[PDB]
Amino acid sequence: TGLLDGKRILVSGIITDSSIAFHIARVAQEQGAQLVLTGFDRLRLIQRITDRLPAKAPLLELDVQNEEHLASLAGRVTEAIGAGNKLDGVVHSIGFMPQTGMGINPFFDAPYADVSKGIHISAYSYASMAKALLPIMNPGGSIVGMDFDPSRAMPAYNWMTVAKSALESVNRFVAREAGKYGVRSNLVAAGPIRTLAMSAIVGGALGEEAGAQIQLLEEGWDQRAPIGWNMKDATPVAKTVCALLSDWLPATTGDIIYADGGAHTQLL
Amino acid sequence: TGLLDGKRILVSGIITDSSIAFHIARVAQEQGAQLVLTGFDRLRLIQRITDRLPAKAPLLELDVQNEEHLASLAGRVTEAIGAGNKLDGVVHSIGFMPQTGMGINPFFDAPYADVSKGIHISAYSYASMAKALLPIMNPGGSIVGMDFDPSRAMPAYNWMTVAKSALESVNRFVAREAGKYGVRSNLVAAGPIRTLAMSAIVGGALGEEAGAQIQLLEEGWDQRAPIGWNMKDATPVAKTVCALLSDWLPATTGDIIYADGGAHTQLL
Amino acid sequence: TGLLDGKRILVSGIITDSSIAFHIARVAQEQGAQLVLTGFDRLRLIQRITDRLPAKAPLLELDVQNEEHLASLAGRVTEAIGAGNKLDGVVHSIGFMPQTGMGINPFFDAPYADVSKGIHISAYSYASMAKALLPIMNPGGSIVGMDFDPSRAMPAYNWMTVAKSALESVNRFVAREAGKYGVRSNLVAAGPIRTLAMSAIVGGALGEEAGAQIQLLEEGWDQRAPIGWNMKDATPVAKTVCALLSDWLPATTGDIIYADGGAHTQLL
Amino acid sequence: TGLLDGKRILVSGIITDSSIAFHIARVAQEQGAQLVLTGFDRLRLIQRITDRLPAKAPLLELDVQNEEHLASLAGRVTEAIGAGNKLDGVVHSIGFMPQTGMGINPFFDAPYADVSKGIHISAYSYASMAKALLPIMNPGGSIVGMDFDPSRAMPAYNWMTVAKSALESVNRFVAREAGKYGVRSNLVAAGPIRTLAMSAIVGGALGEEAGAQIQLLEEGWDQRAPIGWNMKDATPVAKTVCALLSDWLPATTGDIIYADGGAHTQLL
Ligand SMILES: NC(=O)c1ccc[n+]([C@@H]2O[C@H](COP(=O)([O-])OP(=O)(O)OC[C@H]3O[C@@H](n4cnc5c(N)ncnc54)[C@H](O)[C@@H]3O)[C@@H](O)[C@H]2O)c1
Ligand SMILES: NC(=O)c1ccc[n+]([C@@H]2O[C@H](COP(=O)([O-])OP(=O)(O)OC[C@H]3O[C@@H](n4cnc5c(N)ncnc54)[C@H](O)[C@@H]3O)[C@@H](O)[C@H]2O)c1
Ligand SMILES: NC(=O)c1ccc[n+]([C@@H]2O[C@H](COP(=O)([O-])OP(=O)(O)OC[C@H]3O[C@@H](n4cnc5c(N)ncnc54)[C@H](O)[C@@H]3O)[C@@H](O)[C@H]2O)c1
Ligand SMILES: NC(=O)c1ccc[n+]([C@@H]2O[C@H](COP(=O)([O-])OP(=O)(O)OC[C@H]3O[C@@H](n4cnc5c(N)ncnc54)[C@H](O)[C@@H]3O)[C@@H](O)[C@H]2O)c1
Ligand SMILES: Oc1cc(CCc2ccccc2)ccc1Oc1ccc(Cl)cc1Cl
Ligand SMILES: Oc1cc(CCc2ccccc2)ccc1Oc1ccc(Cl)cc1Cl
Ligand SMILES: Oc1cc(CCc2ccccc2)ccc1Oc1ccc(Cl)cc1Cl
Ligand SMILES: Oc1cc(CCc2ccccc2)ccc1Oc1ccc(Cl)cc1Cl
Repeated sequence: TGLLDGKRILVSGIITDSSIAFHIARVAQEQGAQLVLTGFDRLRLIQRITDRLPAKAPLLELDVQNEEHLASLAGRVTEAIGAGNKLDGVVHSIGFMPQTGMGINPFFDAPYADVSKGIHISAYSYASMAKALLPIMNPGGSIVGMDFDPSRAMPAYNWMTVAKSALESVNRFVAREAGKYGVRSNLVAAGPIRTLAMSAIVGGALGEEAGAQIQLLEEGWDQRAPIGWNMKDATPVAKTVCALLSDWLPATTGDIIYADGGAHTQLL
Repeated sequence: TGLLDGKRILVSGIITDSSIAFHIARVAQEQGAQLVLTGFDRLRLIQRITDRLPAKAPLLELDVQNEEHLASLAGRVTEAIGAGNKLDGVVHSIGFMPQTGMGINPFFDAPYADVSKGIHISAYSYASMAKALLPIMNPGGSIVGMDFDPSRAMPAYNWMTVAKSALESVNRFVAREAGKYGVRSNLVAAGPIRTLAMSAIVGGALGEEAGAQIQLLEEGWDQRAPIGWNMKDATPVAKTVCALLSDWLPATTGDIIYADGGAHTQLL
Repeated sequence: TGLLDGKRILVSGIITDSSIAFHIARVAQEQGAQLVLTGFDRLRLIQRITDRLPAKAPLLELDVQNEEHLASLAGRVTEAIGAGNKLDGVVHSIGFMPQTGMGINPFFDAPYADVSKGIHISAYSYASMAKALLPIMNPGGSIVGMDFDPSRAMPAYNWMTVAKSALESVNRFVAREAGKYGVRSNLVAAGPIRTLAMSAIVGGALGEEAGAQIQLLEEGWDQRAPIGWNMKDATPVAKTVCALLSDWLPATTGDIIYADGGAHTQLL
Repeated sequence: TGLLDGKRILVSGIITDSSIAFHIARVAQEQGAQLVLTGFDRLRLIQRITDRLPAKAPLLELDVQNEEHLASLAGRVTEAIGAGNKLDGVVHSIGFMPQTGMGINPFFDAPYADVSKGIHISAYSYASMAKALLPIMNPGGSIVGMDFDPSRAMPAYNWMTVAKSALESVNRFVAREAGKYGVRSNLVAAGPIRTLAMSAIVGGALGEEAGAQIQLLEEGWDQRAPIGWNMKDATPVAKTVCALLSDWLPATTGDIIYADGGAHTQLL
């Protein structure tokens, strides 16, 4: 077997060993994939964690907010996999919001300067990444970002909701350019996963109206999800991501696949 | 490899060699699957066509409108794969509408007796099939019906649109019962495929406001679909179906996957 | 003032004094409207209740399941408002499901014969009514059915969910024919109202997993609804219906307006 | 009559005599409303145009991008309508995008600095405006922004699509705070209107793949809209806005009303 068998996917956004990107990559390799990898500020950290995957694989420094890594990235990657070689898949799995736009901080008190920031990171960078990586992808390719149903408002998620909505729209336009290169572009709207990022929020709000309202929300997934949802286990979202990087969903783009155990399709 | 490797899926709804069910099954076997198969009125016909797949495989007589085939079907199937054996996947891919509810016949002139009929067939039978087949499916299973975005009205499709809307809703409830058995239930909303059924409509309307309005509609997919759509080629929808019968979308149910090349996500 | 000022709307589906149709009609008249009215089996009953509105107004016998009332209805109505006169609005607000397709009865055990029945009533009859009433409506008209978001599955509602999904689709096609006559056609997706019908379900299920699961559901609206929801008070849904029968939403059709206090737009 | 009868709505975003805000205000006054009004850079211009409405009414200077007009606005407005007085409605109808994020300029070449800009204006400012205006609104109030279905990607609209998606999400959260004050918050998703802004795009792209692709798009509305769409006539969108500022849609918030003649509900 080998779903991603001798395919070449740069997975981005790893920063610990239950980061979503991570279990994507793990499952990716269990699966013949052959990965490049990007990381943010503390490379050495990421670097340390990456060292834990089945097989070894290159890591390059990507601060989505500055165009020299943007401008160089396809050079570097082709360096990483050898000139006369092309990307088969790309995994966007970054995302970020100033503490002031989330959890308990009131919605109206987040200042555009910080909103601008996490949009920049969570939404726009899906496009910048696609701009730079597409010139080196093969026909039949696949780009995949990570999504959280921004479709209906909920507590705490606040402005990130707003930036995931932007995301969904950007993904749509990305799929128009992706089309020219023969390339698919989609998001996976994951149910909640226990993650560095998940606990930045769940932590940075603790004892207010929050270690609660969001608590309900949480149990709200497993209750609603006909086949259940286990926030502890990332692999189902990673398999879902793999499915889109594969060739087995050839006819789908500009689109969102919901890996949340059916929750979003259920009212209770 | 072998995406459906030694899995056991009853595929229903085959009636020619570019029926959707067919290319599902083909790709299914190319893929270790091991199929039972059901057919409607002219079994001998279907029987004749089936004979053209990679590997041999059992066919049983299923008129979704009568409960003795419903009542017997799990017996028969377990006969077909051997007592102490269970279904891994089920493919609903039947659907039907009295000529009077479609193409050029005015919308208001279709009588409930005929509407009742094709709903019965197109929508409800997704449930009856799930009722009878679930008691013999394994944890980790997957049911998959076939869908055509009924989300927004269009010309000709008329009442079938209405029955696909019912379908989407039924699929949702099916996924609640499926959940108890560890089972996934989803639809693939295909873009248009050139099919016996497609030409029953496109034929039964020809030269009126129709060999046209629906003509536009048709080219409306390839125009809109960022990675294009080729109505001649069923396999992408079959691969998509396979992906859902696989284990690679573990965390998705009560849901619709759009195999239409991105069209539904695009306005033009 | 007089939002529906000297307009002529046949409101159907009244059967008590907190039926939805009722408060539509009340508010309709408070509002210059001038109503015809239809009723189902016990006319004398409805007849008794109707007698409680601001102004007097004609009532005709409409069993949506038989075409002689269908075939005669525009005659009768024009009789009711005087030849050389035309309908300005129509309010469909009927709907019905055999006890066996709802509350606690398992989903898989409802037989198509009963499903067929309540679809027939809940969904198709929106079309039959539009067929017969449109030939006598004025340009600028407005048809309005009643809807309950069938968009996402929930407990108890079972097959009615399925028939509201059909409804939404039918409304879409109705708006295509409505268009020819200058006529708008839309639904109002109400939040839950305490009603004869609401208690047929809530009653016919009482003490099982139901006086509960649906109980949650209920409080689920007021919790989710940013401006709150009071299941005791029909008038907000009636005002919403009036707004669509008015001229103040001129540019909207094939569409659903959510009168549920924002609930459907909120996750919690 | 007088739908907005002795109500007090600040309408923003006027800049000519077929600006959307304008016909909102016109219809608003035809309707007893009593308006304050805000304008952007050339006040004198707006000032000149405003002078053309039925009744006279105050205008204040609002550059949504600087918090001294934000910080002062409720002072000024209460000055404008007299201390011990409160807003009944608010109309957000601003929106803006750097030429580089739209029409023919490729999607990937728009730089975050300009995206940030028009989001800031088109989306975020719905919140800042709600922050400052809500402390002076009455229970029963109504805020209304302007929307263009960002739901599905299309040509030219490019990043504005992205900012309308943000908008929809922000509106959802706004309706949560609005709820506390008894206040409704919604958008009207208009079909296309011939407007200063519409021609900034249609003009700034002319003879490329655009005076065309967008041309189709345009005729795409009237074709699809069962009751038709006339891009020349703003009033139907203004009436729709009025309906939401009224009291006749009491039970709807966090929501979008489509004034596009049914187009969005139709495929063709
Ligand atoms: N965990 C969940 O329940 C959940 C659910 C749905 C979607 N998501 C999304 O999945 C994605 C991954 O998040 P996660 O849960 O794995 O969080 P995580 O903390 O594991 O990952 C966040 C990643 O974003 C990177 N990042 C932040 N700013 C960056 C920048 N300037 N440039 C490059 N990288 C940057 C971080 O370094 C880190 O690798 C995000 O888009 C998130 O919104 C998470
Ligand atoms: N071809 C397309 O573009 C298209 C697009 C989306 C969805 N679909 C859906 O896919 C499914 C398959 O259709 P297709 O295009 O392959 O058509 P097809 O003619 O190939 O298949 C129709 C099948 O339904 C069966 N059938 C009819 N009545 C039956 C009954 N009473 N009991 C059991 N089987 C019965 C027929 O015998 C036949 O096998 C249908 O649900 C259709 O609505 C088709
Ligand atoms: N109450 C709610 O929370 C709720 C919410 C959303 C939508 N609805 C919908 O509103 C509509 C009205 O229901 P309601 O709550 O006022 O219930 P109700 O009991 O007040 O009204 C039901 C009406 O349907 C009529 N009816 C049944 N079969 C008929 C037939 N064969 N021909 C003609 N009329 C027939 C009944 O006689 C009765 O007047 C229904 O479509 C229902 O689905 C109700
Ligand atoms: N015309 C259409 O077909 C269409 C369709 C749907 C939605 N809309 C939306 O309707 C709204 C109004 O646009 P329109 O067609 O009337 O365009 P318009 O040119 O008439 O209005 C644009 C307004 O935005 C104001 N504006 C720009 N930057 C501002 C800022 N910094 N602060 C305050 N005001 C600022 C302008 O001064 C002007 O009054 C926009 O949100 C637009 O996106 C337009
Ligand atoms: O988009 C995300 C979504 C979740 C789960 C969403 C959630 C579910 C239930 C309650 C609260 C939040 C966690 C982390 C996510 O990513 C974030 C959040 C905040 C920051 Cl600063 C960065 C990233 Cl990646
Ligand atoms: O659901 C279907 C959908 C299509 C393609 C839909 C379509 C696309 C473009 C123009 C017209 C129809 C073809 C066949 C379909 O199935 C049918 C249609 C009619 C009948 Cl009688 C039976 C079946 Cl299975
Ligand atoms: O469509 C409806 C919707 C409701 C409220 C929906 C609901 C909300 C919360 C819990 C359960 C049901 C009540 C009645 C409705 O109409 C019905 C239901 C059953 C029958 Cl037999 C007839 C009618 Cl009109
Ligand atoms: O959101 C809008 C939407 C339209 C109509 C949308 C459209 C329809 C058909 C073809 C192209 C664009 C016009 C103007 C709109 O507002 C804009 C656009 C650009 C700028 Cl710079 C400012 C504003 Cl308010």
